[PDB]
Amino acid sequence: QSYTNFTRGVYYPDKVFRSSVLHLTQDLFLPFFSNVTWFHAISGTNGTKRFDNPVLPFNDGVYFASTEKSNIIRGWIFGTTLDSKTQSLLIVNNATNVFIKVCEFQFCNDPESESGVYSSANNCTFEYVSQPFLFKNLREFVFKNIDGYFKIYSKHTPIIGRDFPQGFSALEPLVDLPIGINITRFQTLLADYYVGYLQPRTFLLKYNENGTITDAVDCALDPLSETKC
Amino acid sequence: TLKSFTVEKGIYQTSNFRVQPTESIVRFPNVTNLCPFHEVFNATRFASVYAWNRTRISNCVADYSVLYNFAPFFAFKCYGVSPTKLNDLCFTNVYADSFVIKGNEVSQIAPGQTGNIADYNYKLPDDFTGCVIAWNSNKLDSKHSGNYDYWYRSLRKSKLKPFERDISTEIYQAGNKPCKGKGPNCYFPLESYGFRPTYGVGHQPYRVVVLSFELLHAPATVCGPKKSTNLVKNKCVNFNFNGLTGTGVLTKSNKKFLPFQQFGRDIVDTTDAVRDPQTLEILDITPCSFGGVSVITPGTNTSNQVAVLYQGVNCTEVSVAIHADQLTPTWRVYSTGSNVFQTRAGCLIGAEYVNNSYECDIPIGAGICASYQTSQSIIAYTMSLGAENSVAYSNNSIAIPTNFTISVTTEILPVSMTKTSVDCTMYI
Amino acid sequence: CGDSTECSNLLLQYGSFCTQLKRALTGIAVEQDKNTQEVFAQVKQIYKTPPIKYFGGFNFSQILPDPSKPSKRSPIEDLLFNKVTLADAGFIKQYICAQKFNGLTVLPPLLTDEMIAQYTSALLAGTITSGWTFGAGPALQIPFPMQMAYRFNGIGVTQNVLYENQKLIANQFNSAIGKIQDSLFSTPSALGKLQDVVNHNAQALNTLVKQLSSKFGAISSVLNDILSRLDPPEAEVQIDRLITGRLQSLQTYVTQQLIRAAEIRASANLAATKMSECVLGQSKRVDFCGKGYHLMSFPQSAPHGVVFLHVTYVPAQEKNFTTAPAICHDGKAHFPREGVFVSNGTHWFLTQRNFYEPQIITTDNTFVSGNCDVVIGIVN
Amino acid sequence: EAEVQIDRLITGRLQSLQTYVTQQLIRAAEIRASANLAATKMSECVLGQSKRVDFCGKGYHLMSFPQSAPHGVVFLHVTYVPAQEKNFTTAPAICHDGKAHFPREGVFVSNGTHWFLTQRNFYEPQIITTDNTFVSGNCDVVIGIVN
Amino acid sequence: CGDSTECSNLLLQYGSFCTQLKRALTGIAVEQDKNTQEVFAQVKQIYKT
Ligand SMILES: *[C@@H]1O[C@H](CO)[C@@H](O[C@@H]2O[C@H](CO)[C@@H](O[C@@H]3O[C@H](CO)[C@@H](O)[C@H](O)[C@@H]3O)[C@H](O)[C@H]2NC(C)=O)[C@H](O)[C@H]1NC(C)=O
Ligand SMILES: *[C@@H]1O[C@H](CO)[C@@H](O[C@@H]2O[C@H](CO)[C@@H](O[C@@H]3O[C@H](CO)[C@@H](O)[C@H](O)[C@@H]3O)[C@H](O)[C@H]2NC(C)=O)[C@H](O)[C@H]1NC(C)=O
Ligand SMILES: *[C@@H]1O[C@H](CO)[C@@H](O[C@@H]2O[C@H](CO)[C@@H](O[C@@H]3O[C@H](CO)[C@@H](O)[C@H](O)[C@@H]3O)[C@H](O)[C@H]2NC(C)=O)[C@H](O)[C@H]1NC(C)=O
Ligand SMILES: *[C@@H]1O[C@H](CO)[C@@H](O[C@@H]2O[C@H](CO)[C@@H](O)[C@H](O)[C@H]2NC(C)=O)[C@H](O)[C@H]1NC(C)=O
Ligand SMILES: *[C@@H]1O[C@H](CO)[C@@H](O[C@@H]2O[C@H](CO)[C@@H](O)[C@H](O)[C@H]2NC(C)=O)[C@H](O)[C@H]1NC(C)=O
Ligand SMILES: *[C@@H]1O[C@H](CO)[C@@H](O)[C@H](O)[C@H]1NC(C)=O
Ligand SMILES: *[C@@H]1O[C@H](CO)[C@@H](O)[C@H](O)[C@H]1NC(C)=O
Ligand SMILES: *[C@@H]1O[C@H](CO)[C@@H](O)[C@H](O)[C@H]1NC(C)=O
Ligand SMILES: *[C@@H]1O[C@H](CO)[C@@H](O)[C@H](O)[C@H]1NC(C)=O
Ligand SMILES: *[C@@H]1O[C@H](CO)[C@@H](O)[C@H](O)[C@H]1NC(C)=O
Ligand SMILES: *[C@@H]1O[C@H](CO)[C@@H](O)[C@H](O)[C@H]1NC(C)=O
Ligand SMILES: *[C@@H]1O[C@H](CO)[C@@H](O)[C@H](O)[C@H]1NC(C)=O
Ligand SMILES: *[C@@H]1O[C@H](CO)[C@@H](O)[C@H](O)[C@H]1NC(C)=O
Ligand SMILES: *[C@@H]1O[C@H](CO)[C@@H](O)[C@H](O)[C@H]1NC(C)=O
Ligand SMILES: *[C@@H]1O[C@H](CO)[C@@H](O)[C@H](O)[C@H]1NC(C)=O
Repeated sequence: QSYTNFTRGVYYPDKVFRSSVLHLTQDLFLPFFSNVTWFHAISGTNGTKRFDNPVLPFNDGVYFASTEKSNIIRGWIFGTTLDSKTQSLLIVNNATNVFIKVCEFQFCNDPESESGVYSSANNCTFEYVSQPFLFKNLREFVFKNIDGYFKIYSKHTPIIGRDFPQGFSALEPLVDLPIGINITRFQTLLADYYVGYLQPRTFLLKYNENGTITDAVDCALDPLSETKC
Repeated sequence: TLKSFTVEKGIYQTSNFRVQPTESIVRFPNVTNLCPFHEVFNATRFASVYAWNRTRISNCVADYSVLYNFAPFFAFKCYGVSPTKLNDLCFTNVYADSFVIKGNEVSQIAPGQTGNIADYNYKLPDDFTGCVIAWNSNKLDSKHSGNYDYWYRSLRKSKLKPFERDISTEIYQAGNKPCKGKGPNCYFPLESYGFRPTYGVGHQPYRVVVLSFELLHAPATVCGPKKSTNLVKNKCVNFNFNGLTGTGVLTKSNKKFLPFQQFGRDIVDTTDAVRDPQTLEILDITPCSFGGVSVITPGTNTSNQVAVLYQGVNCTEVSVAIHADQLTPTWRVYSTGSNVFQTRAGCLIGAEYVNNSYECDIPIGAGICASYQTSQSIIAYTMSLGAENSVAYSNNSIAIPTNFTISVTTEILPVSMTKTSVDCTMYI
Repeated sequence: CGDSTECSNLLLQYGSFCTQLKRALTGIAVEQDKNTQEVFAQVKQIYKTPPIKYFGGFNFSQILPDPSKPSKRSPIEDLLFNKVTLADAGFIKQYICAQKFNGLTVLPPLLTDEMIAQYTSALLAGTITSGWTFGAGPALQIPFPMQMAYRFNGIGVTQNVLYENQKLIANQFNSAIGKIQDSLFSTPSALGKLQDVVNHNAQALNTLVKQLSSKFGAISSVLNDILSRLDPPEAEVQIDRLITGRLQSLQTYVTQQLIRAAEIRASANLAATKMSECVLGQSKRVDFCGKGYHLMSFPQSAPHGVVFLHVTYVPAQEKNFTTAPAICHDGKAHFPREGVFVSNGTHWFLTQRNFYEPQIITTDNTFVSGNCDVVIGIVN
Repeated sequence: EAEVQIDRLITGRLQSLQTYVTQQLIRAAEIRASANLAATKMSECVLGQSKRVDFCGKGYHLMSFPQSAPHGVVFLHVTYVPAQEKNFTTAPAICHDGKAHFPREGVFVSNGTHWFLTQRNFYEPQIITTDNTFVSGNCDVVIGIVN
Repeated sequence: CGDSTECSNLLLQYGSFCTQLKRALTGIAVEQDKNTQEVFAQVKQIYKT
C-alpha cells in the first residue's frame, strides 16, 4: 500500500528554455524516496464495490500516476467539502474530449459499459473543453494549486515497461486553469493508481542539448546530493 | 582621456564602441478584442466590499484611455508601476476587484494600513503591484431611504489574508457562551452602512476598482496598443516582443523549444531567444557588436596621425557599421585600402601592414606591434625576437675567450613609498 | 548601465571609480606581458641547433622543436599545450556561449605561443651547444660531453666519471626524458598548477556576469524594465540601487584580480630566477632546481606558464667503508686534499666524496699539518 | 531628509577611503617584495661575491656598489664579460703511454700543431704535464681521446 | 543575519557573495596547510638519531 522508491515527479517549472545546463530551482516537487501510497487494496470494481474509495488530502499539490490499461479512472474531483456548500472542480476525461468544469456539484456518480456520469451542477463558475487524453503506456500527472491557478502537468509515457519505475522522464505542463479555487481534498473518479504529495524543495535539474530534462538531484535527500547541488 | 594637450608615444585605451540600432520592432499579439474595462468600470452595480467582484481579464488588448474617458478620478494609487502610462506594458495576469467603499475608509485601501477594511474586509499584499482607482459614486449609489445592499465585516476572529476570502456568515462567537442566535452581546457581523445623498463627503460611497498586475516579462500577455511592424533579421535593432524590451540582432534559431516554451536563457540568466507572438517562430538574440577602442599615437611632438584599434571585432563588421553610420563614436578615420588590417586583438585602421620585422615599439597584441617610420606614417608589423646566431657546434671544437670586458650595469629597486595617514572623521 | 543614458548620468555622480578600475585592469594587463617577457625573453639572440642532432649520444628530440608538426614545438611542449588548453575563449581569436560579452573583454597576450616557443628553442639551443657561456657573454661552442664533464666537476664528481660512463649517462638521460613524457601524458593532474589559474580567472568573470541578474533590493534587475515601468523620479532610485550593487561587484572583481596579479607576479619572478640560475647556469642551491645535485635544466613553454625539466645527479648503491680523519705516517698527520680516507677492511684508499673510486694514498693527494698526537682517531 | 543625503555622502566617502587603503595595502605588499629583493641583493652582491647567474647583473659577477635614491636603492654591478673568443680544436683526454690523462683544471686546446691546457675562461696555453693533469683508466675507454 | 528567514530572503538578492567568501576562506585555509607542508614535509623518510 506504500511504495517507498519514488524518484519521479520532476516537471518543467517555467516557460524558460535551457540547453546543456544544470539549473538549481526552488519549487514544489515530490521528494525523492518519499513514501507514496499505492492504491491496489481499493482499486477497481473489486476494490471499491461502490463503496470506500477514500477521499485524500491535498497538501500544496499532488503527484498522480495510472497504470490501468482499461482506463477505469476517468477524472478527478477537487474541493474542500464536495457537497455543494463550496465550489468544486471536475476534470473528467471522455474518450472524445476532456471536460473541465467548476460548479456546486451536490451530486456525483461516486456513491461495465455505460457507467453513470451524472452530476447536478447546481451553480457553475467555470467551463473548459480540450483534446482527449486517452501496461504499454504509463500516465503521470501533477496537480498543484498556486495563487489562483490550477496547474496540471502530465506525461503519457509509452513505457512493455510494466515495472513502475522503469526510467526517468520529466513531465510537461498540460493545462493551466485560471481557477480561484480553495482545494484541501480530492477524490479519484472511476467509471491501479499511485498518489504522492509535493513539498517545497530545491532541485538541480539537468537540461540536455535539446532542452529536455534528463536527470535531477534532490538537494535535501543525502549529503552527496547537497554536495552535487 | 589623459587630461593633457601633449600625448606620449604609445597605445591608449579610450571609450568602448557599440553598433547602434537602426530600427524599432514592436511585436504585440495580433488581438483586436478590447479588454472589458468599460463593462467593469461603467457597471450598473458594484458588489459589496464583503465579497468584491473579482473579474479576470485576459486574451485582450489593454487600453487605459477608457479610464480617462470614463471620469476624472479621486486617485489612481499605482504601486510597483507608478505611472498611469500603462499602455506600453504587457501583463501576464490582470484582475479587477470591484467594490463600493465609504470615503473615510478609502485611505484604508493601501497595501499596508490599519482599520476595519484593511484588517477585516479587503487585504492587499504589502509588496503588491497594481493600481487602486477610485471614483465618486454618490450620484448613483446613495438613496434617500438609504442603500442597504452594502455592508462591512467589522467583527472577525482573525485578520484577512491577501486575496483570500472565506465568505461564511456564521455569527461571531465571544466569551465562553456559544452566541448562537441574537440576544447575547454577540452581534451579526455585517455593518449595514447606508449611503445617503445628504451625507458629507467622508460618508459618501466611492466605487474603487483594484487592478492587480502580474509583470513577469511576458509568458502570457494582456498588451496595450502599439502599431506592430515586420521582422528584419541579421541587423541590430531595438525589439519589443510583448513586454520583453531589449536591443540586439535577431536571427533564426536552431534551438528545439517545447510547444510550451516561449523564451530562452543562457547560463548567466540572460535572454537569448524569443518566440514571435504572430508566427511562433523561435528567434535567437545576439548582442550587437561592441568592444574596446584603443588609439596608437606616435606622440604629438612628432606627428598628429593616429591609428585606431577596434578590439574584439572582425573588420567586415566595422566597415559595415561605418558605412551604415551605426558606430557609436562619431569620429571617423580615412579607412582606405592598405590601411585596414585584421589582427587577433581586433581591427586596426590607420596603419599599413608590412612584411618586415622590427623590434617592438608600440605593442598592439598577438605579435603585431606598430611604429612611425618612413614620408613618415604609422606601420604595423610582426615583431622581431632577436638576431639569429647559429653556433658552430662540433664534436671537437671549443671557443675560448682571448680578451675580456669589465662591464658595469645599473639595477634600480624601490625600497619604500610615501607614508600617509588619514583623519577619517575630518575627511568624511 | 548598458544602453541606458539615465543610468549613465546617475553613474557619473559617483566620481572617478571607472578611472580607477580601468587603470587597475590596464596595469594588470601590462604586467602580464612584462612577466612573460621577463621569464622567456632572457636571450640576446635566437640560437639554433646544428643540422646534425648528435650530442655525444644524448637524445634531445623530445625537447627540441619538431620541424614536421605545425607551430614548431617540441613533443613535450605540444603535449603540455594539448593538455591544459581547456579555455574556449582565452583570447579574442578575431571574434558561457556568449563569452561573457557584457562589457568584459579578454585581451590577447603580446607574445603568441609560437613566439614563446621560439624563445624556448633559442634557450635550449644555447644551453645544449654552449652550456652557460651564452648566459654571461657571447655563446661559446663546447662539445656536449665536455659540458657535462664540467657540470660533473660542478657537483664535485671528477671528469673521468662521465667519460668512462658516457654511454650509461646518455642512456639514463634518454630514459628519464622518455619517462617524463610518459608521466605527463598519463597523469592529467600533473599540470594542475596552471589549470587552476585558468579556472580561477574563469570563475572571476562568470560570477561577475551572474551578478547582473541580482536585484540588490530593486524591483527588477533589468534597467529597461525599470525605465519602462517607473517614472524618472522613482526609476532613479531603483537604478541607484542597481548601480551600487554592480559597482560593488566590479570593485570586488578588480580587488581579487589585483591580489591574483600579485601572486602571479611572484610566481613569474620565481620562474625568471629559476631560468636565469638553472637554465643559463648551474645552481648550487639545494632543491632549488629538482631533487639531487643539479646538473642542468631545460625550459618548456606551457599555456600561461613555464615547465622546467631539471636534470640532476642522484647517488646510488652506497657501500659502508671504515674511515679516519687522517693517516699517521713517520709521525706526520696526513689529511686528504679532495676526498675521504676509506678502508675496505685490509687496505686504506683515498676516494672522492660523491663516487667510490679508490686511490692509493700518496703525498700528491694529501697534505701534512702537525704530528700524529693532535688528531683524534688518526690511523696508522 | 538631510539625514538621508548625508548618509549617502558618508557612504561615498567611506567607500572611497576603503578603496584607497586597499590599494595602498596591495602597493605596500609590492614594495615589501621589492625591498626584500633589494636587501637580498645588498647582502649577496655588495657584501660578497655571488655565483647566481644574472642575479647581480649580466656576466660573471665581480662586485657591486650601492647608491641611494629617493624611495629606493640603485646597485652598480661590476661583472666580467668574455670577449674576442677564438675557436680551438679540443679533446676530452690525451693518450700518452696507454694512460688516459684528464685536466685537473682547464680544457685541452689545439692550434692545429700543438696541444695545450688552458684555463676555461681565458686563453692562456700551458704545456700539458703530469702536474696539470691526472691519470685514471687507459686509452681504450674514453671516446675521442687523442695521442 | 543569524536565525532570521526574512533577512535570508533579502540576502539572496545580493547574488553569490556568500559563495565567494566561502571560496576565498577555503582557499586561504588550504593555502595555510600547503605552506606548513611545504616548509616542514621536505623529507620523504623519518630519520632517527
Ligand atoms: C631519439 O629518441 C626518439 C624516441 O624517443 C627516437 O625516435 C624513435 O625512433 C624509433 C626507431 O626505431 C621509432 O620506432 C618505430 O616503431 C614503430 C613501431 O612501434 C615502427 O613502425 C617504426 O618504423 C619505428 O621502428 C620510434 O617510434 C621513434 N619515436 C619517436 C617519438 O619519434 C629517435 O630516433 C632518437 N634519435 C636518435 C638520434 O637516436
Ligand atoms: C681491498 O682492496 C685491495 C686492493 O684492491 C685488495 O687486495 C688486492 O686483491 C686483488 C684480488 O684480485 C689482488 O689481485 C691479485 O693479482 C695478481 C696478479 O698477478 C694475482 O696473481 C692474484 O692472485 C690476485 O688476483 C691484489 O694483488 C690485491 N692487492 C693487495 C695490495 O693486496 C683487498 O683484497 C681488498 N680487501 C677487501 C676485504 O675487499
Ligand atoms: C702552435 O703553438 C706552438 C707553440 O706556441 C707553435 O710553435 C712555435 O712557433 C714559433 C713561431 O711562431 C716558433 O718560434 C721560433 O723559435 C725558434 C727558436 O730557435 C726561432 O729560431 C724561430 O725564428 C722562431 O722564433 C717556436 O719555436 C715554435 N715552438 C714549437 C715547440 O714548435 C706553433 O707554430 C703553433 N701553430 C699554429 C698553427 O699556430
Ligand atoms: C702508530 O705507530 C706508532 C709507532 O710508530 C705507535 O706509537 C707507539 O704506541 C705504543 C702503544 O703501546 C707505545 O708503547 C710506543 O712507545 C709508541 N711509539 C711511538 C714512537 O710513539 C702508535 O700507537 C700507532 N698507532 C696505532 C693507532 O696503532
Ligand atoms: C695512439 O698510438 C697507439 C700506439 O702507441 C695506437 O694504437 C695502435 O692503433 C692501430 C690502429 O690505429 C692498431 O693497428 C695498433 O695495433 C695499435 N697499437 C697499439 C700498441 O695499441 C693508437 O691507435 C693511436 N691513436 C691515435 C688516435 O692515433
Ligand atoms: C522498489 O521498487 C520496486 C519496483 O522497481 C518494487 O517492486 C518494490 O516493492 C519497491 N520497494 C519498496 C516499495 O520498498
Ligand atoms: C534532438 O532530438 C533529435 C530527435 O530526432 C535527435 O535526433 C537529436 O540528436 C537531438 N539532439 C542532440 C544534440 O542529440
Ligand atoms: C456608461 O455610463 C453612463 C453614465 O456616466 C451611462 O449613461 C451609460 O449608459 C453607461 N454605458 C454603458 C454601461 O454601456
Ligand atoms: C462581476 O461583474 C461583471 C459585470 O459585467 C459580471 O459580468 C460578473 O458576473 C460579476 N461577477 C461576480 C462574481 O459578481
Ligand atoms: C479553504 O478550506 C479550508 C478547509 O478546512 C478552510 O479552513 C479555509 O478557511 C478555506 N479557505 C478559503 C479561502 O475558503
Ligand atoms: C494572428 O496570430 C495568429 C497566431 O497563431 C495567426 O495564426 C493568425 O494568422 C494571425 N492573424 C492575422 C490576421 O495576422
Ligand atoms: C660526431 O661524430 C658522429 C659519429 O658518428 C658523427 O655522426 C657526427 O656527424 C659528428 N658530428 C659532426 C658535427 O661532424
Ligand atoms: C569576417 O567576416 C567575413 C564575413 O563574410 C568572413 O568571411 C571572414 O572570414 C571573417 N574574418 C574573421 C577573421 O573572422
Ligand atoms: C651497510 O649500509 C647499510 C645501509 O642501509 C646499513 O643498513 C648496514 O647496517 C651497513 N652495514 C655495515 C656492516 O656497516
Ligand atoms: C673554427 O676554426 C676553423 C679553423 O680551424 C675555421 O675555419 C672556422 O671558421 C672556425 N669556426 C668559427 C665558428 O669560428
